[PDB]
Amino acid sequence: DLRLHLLLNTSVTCNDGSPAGYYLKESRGSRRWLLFLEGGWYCFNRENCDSRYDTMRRLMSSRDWPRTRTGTGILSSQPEENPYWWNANMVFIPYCSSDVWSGASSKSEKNEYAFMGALIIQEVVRELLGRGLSGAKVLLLAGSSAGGTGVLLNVDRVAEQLEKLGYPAIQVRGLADSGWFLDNKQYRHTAPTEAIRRGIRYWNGVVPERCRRQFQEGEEWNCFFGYKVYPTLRSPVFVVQWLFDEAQLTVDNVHVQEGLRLYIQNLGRELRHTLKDVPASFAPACLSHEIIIRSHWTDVQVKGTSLPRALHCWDRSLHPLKGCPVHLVDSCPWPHCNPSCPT
Ligand SMILES: C#CCOc1ccccc1CCCCCC(=O)O
Ligand SMILES: *[C@@H]1O[C@H](CO)[C@@H](O)[C@H](O)[C@H]1NC(C)=O
Repeated sequence: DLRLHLLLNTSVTCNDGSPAGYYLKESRGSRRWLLFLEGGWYCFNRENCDSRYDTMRRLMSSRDWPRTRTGTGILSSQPEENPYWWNANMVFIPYCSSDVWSGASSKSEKNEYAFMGALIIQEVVRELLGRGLSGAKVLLLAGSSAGGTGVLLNVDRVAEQLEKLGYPAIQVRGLADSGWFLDNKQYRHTAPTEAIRRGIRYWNGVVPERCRRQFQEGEEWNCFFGYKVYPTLRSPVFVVQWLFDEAQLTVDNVHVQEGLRLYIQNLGRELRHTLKDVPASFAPACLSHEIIIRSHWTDVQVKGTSLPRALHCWDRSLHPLKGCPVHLVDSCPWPHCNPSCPT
């Protein structure tokens, strides 16, 4: 079990002003630290944040959080469930800022909600250093769905924070799961680009510095899309992305005749193309959503290699490897053409 710690700096808050926090399970002797960012969509104005507060309140407040959480998948300490990092120090950072981990805005008389995701990560890292993180050799910042996009938005800031704090030996890396989206045409029209554009203004959202300087003022929404922000990043980032992500299909209004068949096949081809120059990636041809904290995340394979093995091969590459690949992207063009896809 991972044990809850609310942030000692109580000015770093969830949406409703309650303290943010993290769940921790230490592993003495291990110098690996895994900080996992939870996902869960987002909200982009007062009205729809109010709706989220009614029925998704745990994603906006810590007042009802449980004292413990079971580590599952890559957060599991059992080697059978987690062949990759079962002996690592485990951190689960709840997503209670509804801002894709980009905000740096306090609740005040002008703001009904605080959007502090980017500051929450920084404060967790800061407080963890006093609990053993100072002795780390590797800090893997991982995350799923909105948490996976959050990895892309925050990994370089974490590396910069530790550098300026005097810990240049800690290697910061990223693992972005199901957070790699396309700003594509909808299958049936009425969208992420505008909701994200409105979100950033609403959250005072921040994006990585090099990407911000490329796209410049008003266009920072571009940096929420993996294939645009990833080439600007200096930290190593491993990208896990279903070719037919359910969240991608949802926003594309896809729920089979030729038009939809072509739309789906093109979506997979486009995703494949964006990963062509991502050297550490795992991208199966499945219709699914999230993987790395699922208990059976060991089951899926691309070209015969599981995701836990691909991540271990990535670790070895950061010391091509014979029989230890790190770039694993399915080429078949339809969901479940890969036989190991989840049922
Ligand atoms: C296309 C699309 C989805 O829109 C986004 C685009 C770019 C970055 C982030 C998002 C939202 C991520 C939500 C994922 C679902 C979840 O968090 O469970
Ligand atoms: C608490 O967090 C805020 C927001 O990041 C920061 O400005 C302030 O310096 C922090 N205070 C302490 C004592 O860490």
